[PDB]
Amino acid sequence: GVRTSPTGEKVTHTGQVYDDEDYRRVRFVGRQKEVNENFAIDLIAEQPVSQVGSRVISCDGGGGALGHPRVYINLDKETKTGTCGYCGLQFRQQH
Amino acid sequence: TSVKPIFSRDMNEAKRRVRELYRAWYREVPNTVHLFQLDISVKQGRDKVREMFKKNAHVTDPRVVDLLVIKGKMELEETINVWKQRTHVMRFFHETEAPRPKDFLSKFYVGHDP
Amino acid sequence: SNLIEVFVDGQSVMVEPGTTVLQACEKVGMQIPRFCYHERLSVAGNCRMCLVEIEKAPKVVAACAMPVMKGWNILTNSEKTKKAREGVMEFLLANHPLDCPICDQGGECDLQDQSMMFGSDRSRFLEGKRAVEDKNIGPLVKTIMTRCIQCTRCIRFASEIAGVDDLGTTGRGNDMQVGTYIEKMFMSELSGNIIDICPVGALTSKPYAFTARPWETRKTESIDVMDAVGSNIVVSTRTGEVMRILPRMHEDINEEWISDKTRFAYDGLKRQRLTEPMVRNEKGLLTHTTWEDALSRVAGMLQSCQGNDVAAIAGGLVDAEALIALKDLLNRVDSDTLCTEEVFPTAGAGTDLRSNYLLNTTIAGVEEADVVLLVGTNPRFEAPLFNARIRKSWLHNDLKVALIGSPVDLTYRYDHLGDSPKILQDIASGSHPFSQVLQEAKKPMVVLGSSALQRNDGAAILAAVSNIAQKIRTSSGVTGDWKVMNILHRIASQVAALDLGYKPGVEAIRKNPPKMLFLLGADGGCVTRQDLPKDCFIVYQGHHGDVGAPIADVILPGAAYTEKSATYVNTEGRAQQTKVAVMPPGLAREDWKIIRALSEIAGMTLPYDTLDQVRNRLEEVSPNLVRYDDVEGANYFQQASELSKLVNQQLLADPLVPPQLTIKDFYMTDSISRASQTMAKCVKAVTE
Amino acid sequence: TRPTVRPRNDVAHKQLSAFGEYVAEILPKYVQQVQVSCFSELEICIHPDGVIPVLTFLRDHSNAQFKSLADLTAVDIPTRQNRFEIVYNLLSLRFNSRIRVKTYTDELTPVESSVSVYKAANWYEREIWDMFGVFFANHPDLRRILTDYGFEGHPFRKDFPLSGYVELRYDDEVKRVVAEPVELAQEFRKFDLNSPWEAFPAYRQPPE
Amino acid sequence: LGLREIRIHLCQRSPGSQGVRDFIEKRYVELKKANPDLPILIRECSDVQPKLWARYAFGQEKNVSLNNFSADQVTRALENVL
Amino acid sequence: PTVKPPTARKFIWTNHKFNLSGTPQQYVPYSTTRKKIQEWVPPSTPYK
Amino acid sequence: TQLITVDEKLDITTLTGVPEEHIKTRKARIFVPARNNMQSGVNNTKKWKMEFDTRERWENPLMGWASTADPLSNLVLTFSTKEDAIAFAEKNGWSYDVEERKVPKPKSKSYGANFSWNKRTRVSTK
Ligand code: SF4
Ligand code: SF4
Ligand code: FES
Ligand SMILES: [Zn+2]
Repeated sequence: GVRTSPTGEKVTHTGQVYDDEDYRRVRFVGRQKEVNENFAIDLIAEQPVSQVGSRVISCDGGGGALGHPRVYINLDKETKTGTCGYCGLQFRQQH
Repeated sequence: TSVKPIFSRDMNEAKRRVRELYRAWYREVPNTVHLFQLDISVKQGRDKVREMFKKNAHVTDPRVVDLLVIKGKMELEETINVWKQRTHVMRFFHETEAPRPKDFLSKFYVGHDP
Repeated sequence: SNLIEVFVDGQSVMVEPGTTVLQACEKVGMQIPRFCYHERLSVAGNCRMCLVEIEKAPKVVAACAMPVMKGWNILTNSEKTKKAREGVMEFLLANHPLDCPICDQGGECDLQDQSMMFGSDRSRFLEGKRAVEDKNIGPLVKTIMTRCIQCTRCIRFASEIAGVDDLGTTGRGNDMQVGTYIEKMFMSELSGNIIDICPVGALTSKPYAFTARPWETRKTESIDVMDAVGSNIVVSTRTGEVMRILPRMHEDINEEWISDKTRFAYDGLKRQRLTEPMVRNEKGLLTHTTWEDALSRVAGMLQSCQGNDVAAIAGGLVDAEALIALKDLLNRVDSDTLCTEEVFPTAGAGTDLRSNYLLNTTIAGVEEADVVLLVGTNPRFEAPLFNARIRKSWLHNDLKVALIGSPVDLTYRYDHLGDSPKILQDIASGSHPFSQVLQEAKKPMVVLGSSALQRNDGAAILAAVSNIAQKIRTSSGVTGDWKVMNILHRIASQVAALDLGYKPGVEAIRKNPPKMLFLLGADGGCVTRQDLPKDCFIVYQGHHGDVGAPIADVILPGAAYTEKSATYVNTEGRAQQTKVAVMPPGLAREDWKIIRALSEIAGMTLPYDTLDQVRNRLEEVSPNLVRYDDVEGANYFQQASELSKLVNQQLLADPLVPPQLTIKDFYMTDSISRASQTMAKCVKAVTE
Repeated sequence: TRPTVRPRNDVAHKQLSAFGEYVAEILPKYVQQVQVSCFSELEICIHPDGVIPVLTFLRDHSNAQFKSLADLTAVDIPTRQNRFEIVYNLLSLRFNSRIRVKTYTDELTPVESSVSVYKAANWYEREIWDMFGVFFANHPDLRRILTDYGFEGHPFRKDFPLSGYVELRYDDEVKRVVAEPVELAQEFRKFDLNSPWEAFPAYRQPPE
Repeated sequence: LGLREIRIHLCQRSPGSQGVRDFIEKRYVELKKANPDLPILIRECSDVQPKLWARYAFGQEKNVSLNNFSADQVTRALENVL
Repeated sequence: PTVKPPTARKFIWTNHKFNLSGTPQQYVPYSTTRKKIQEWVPPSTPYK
Repeated sequence: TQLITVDEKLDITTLTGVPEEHIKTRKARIFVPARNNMQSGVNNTKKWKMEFDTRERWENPLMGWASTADPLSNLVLTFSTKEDAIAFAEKNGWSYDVEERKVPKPKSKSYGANFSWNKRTRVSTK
């Protein structure tokens, strides 16, 4: 789930890759530029957006006191999804 | 506005103590270059000694001159013993340039120091 | 003699009658904690934090809006005062979400500080915690209304300073949404100021939003640029670099406010900058080199060139130091055709004679004024804090503000008198129902905009307005001494250039074509290469060049305003100095340092080495440019108006208009605002 | 109040108050302040002349033994004409009480070398001479303790910054360790943590 | 060559400054009427010695005083400069 | 861990590459940040 | 013992040990720290902070950091009065700039005039 630079190496999840007129590419010579090849942007889209049958709902993140604190988010956007800033995952409503 | 002086009343005893300290440092150097096995002739060492004396040559408060006498006498004790090793006596010199000049033009090509 | 004793904790102190309890406690040093009080707005009482147990009464009363009766005794550290504060603080923290990690005011909250220093240590209210869905107010201000404590401070600020009236309370009970009902993009001036009004993390900056947290930065003195008034600005800096700016307070000018362009300008200040000194090349191209090649080429051409063939257009945001260095250099070669950016006319001796090229009154001094006429300008879009000052006077006491020159969007019912210089000579004659208001009112002020002076009607309108000034000054007995007349400006570096006694405008180049010229920030359509001989040799010295950099012959990467200890003058003659915050990226030396190195490399010298010697020469040339944060108005209006009678010009019949009229022209036509993307975002948001 | 708060003992408060009032009324020549804290440890604030008579009086006299001497630190305070503070600390073997003898001093005028009456102050005087610059008059041996020899600058001052002015490194050109002016590897962010809103109302000093 | 700049530096309470005030209320309009090319300029800040400077001839800033002078003496000295 | 081996997480490596110092395959540090100040590009289009 | 003492200036820059460039080049600034406007509290006022001008802070190219050759860059000295501030800055040697203190000017605000009758002061919302 990574891209690859036109220089011929792996870019990160941040577009921080080098130009042709640098030297930190040549201090990358011989030893492998490590990159976590499992990103975080695309793992959101593989999650099912839950459709909770209430109005204003809660979020903890899989476990009491193991995760992020209680955030109660609103679902009044009739076509947009309410997004937890901690979880990063979406919700809907179905009366 | 009453201040207890350290050693001297007026600048006379201050001048006397500082020229006494300079006499001691003059007769103290070749013992150091014979003992610590330095790498510098006697002339250059005596010239930087008189340079360091001439650097602070414009201070007229007798308390400050007495306190610099105490500083120089402490360093003279700790160099006439074998405590301060080769590193500190070479550290008094500046051969590890730092050739940073005092022009305007060369200070302009290596900037941010007006 | 009109003083009432209050016993703050037994300590007696005298208080002017009618003022609040809270100002008495701030007089003795106490801070009763407050959330809906502010020292610039009207005093609502909606936050309940300001409570205090006044003795001999069973009921705790407020102190935000309490009038002072005779001989109080105020207990700020009693038992039920602390119990009331702990109770109210426990009430506030119920329907407020857990966002203190991700909230953009971790170091600069108010609930956090007052909850530590006055609140409880345990909570309650196991269920509940309602949530309000956010809005989309604008691309400048990020908005999460869940953290809104409904304190009614953005509303009072909008309705009493912005004058826009696009914010409101909606609903009852817990359900009181503070916001805008019609999904309208709230766009006005001073909307950047609302993110410091909001005491909780509910109205934050959109482009800044998640880039720092206010304990890591360090705060640094600086001066506002691109506005003629100069609010005092504090840069929160980080990483040998920036983070953001904030307004800090001068009492007289620009009290606790700032302009949106200043508050959101720094993205363009670090976007397309210049790090290389650049010389043209044999294909016709522009490459870069070291300083020796560039300064050697400029020094060789300068030693070859003398006569009246050397010009220096210095506009944009230049320094007192760079202009002093350039004037000394250009005297030292032979002679000059210095020019500035905006063409100021000189027919009644306007370069000298301190009156006719600064703001003769004080910006704070306009509150005691009574009748203000306003000849062509647009104060909402030209130094908006001046317009906020005029609205402050219009809201506190009575005024009479009339406008001659444009039907525009001013917020406070100007009296439109028409747009032609025939109206101006007609009020010079005095055939109005408004000349009577002028010459038989008490304290008159005439504000001339500098943007209506670039046209060919310059010296005539200036002389006629000065004749109005002489008329109402020598008549009606006012005061003495106090001033009807003043002009304003748009760019502070032009004010410093006029203070140093320069030739204003490119009229000297149009009368005399040069062969070598120094462009110190040529912003707009001053000169081209078609209007100039073909061996041009421009030396453009600046930062993020987008005009002049296409017209480049030698580029010298000058520093920016946050990057040097400059010396600027506002539009009223007060000299304010910038301070060192961020060292410039790349090679990028300071401007007067580059000029003195140029005079070193060329076969000459300059008799100074340090910036303190530069400021010594600055006090030599002009005396009030080192007396920091000081004002002294001019005099000799009789001599000015009698010298305004030599060149007898005409007054054209065309209607005038300021180009600074709407949102797109407030945001485009300056360098730092042009170089950004936040300005482009809000431009396309307002046009679309 | 009754849990979670350390109580105070007003018996010892009254006793130390009466004792400090006694000492202050029987040595009028050098006493300015005898202040008692909430936690009942005495502080006696003294002009820098009677150091030797006050210490000889407080070693003996059999109404207060105080044979035990502890630390001496002269904590550096700007916005005072006489800056530094010599803090003697005295402990009685018979009585279980602690008195902090704070005499003030300036940058240059010496206090009178308490090593003659308390033998435990020898390295204390030598160390505070190295770290501050408080000279001691008619002291046997004044050298540098807890610094390098060639170093100078009296580093526990407030004018001396956190990072020093020197930075050692070995090099092979001159085959030894040399000092260069300091080059950090990270900025040492000194954060802004002084929050407003007056957490202690009982310590509001009277303003101007 | 000729002149380029003439500068006047003043204050509020001095007999020479009062004499230059007398000169500048009486005899400036005919002077500026006479020489339309010389920007002779006036400066008052808060307090400074009332100095009269002339910047001309390729970087010559010649200096004279106007302290404790009478207005006729100011006019005579300025014509000696000009 | 024959009693409860796994976890219900789909990111754990199938290799468990051990301490790899003194190899051609180890770690080097660098700046995980994009462009700082974005230097200016001269125009390729000429004049004169 | 009440000796000869003269009443003069001080020259402690010879004894503080810091070299000449950091003595005479950098210029101090004595200022009252302004109120951080996103909060509203003047407890952080009432002191005179002495700081120095900032200097170069480049990028250490191995980690993306901010190194500097500036020992004096990270000082602040909290003072009680401007007089002892200037006395200290002239005692210890280096050149300096002193600003003055700015206070909130006392206004006269009143809810009853915020609900006026024939004036233009009117809250229009409450
Ligand atoms: S405004 Fe922000 S920092 Fe303050 S209590 Fe609310 S969430 Fe926390
Ligand atoms: S948005 Fe902010 S300023 Fe407006 S009422 Fe809510 S908390 Fe107050
Ligand atoms: S200040 Fe908010 S209630 Fe008085
Ligand atoms: Zn969540």
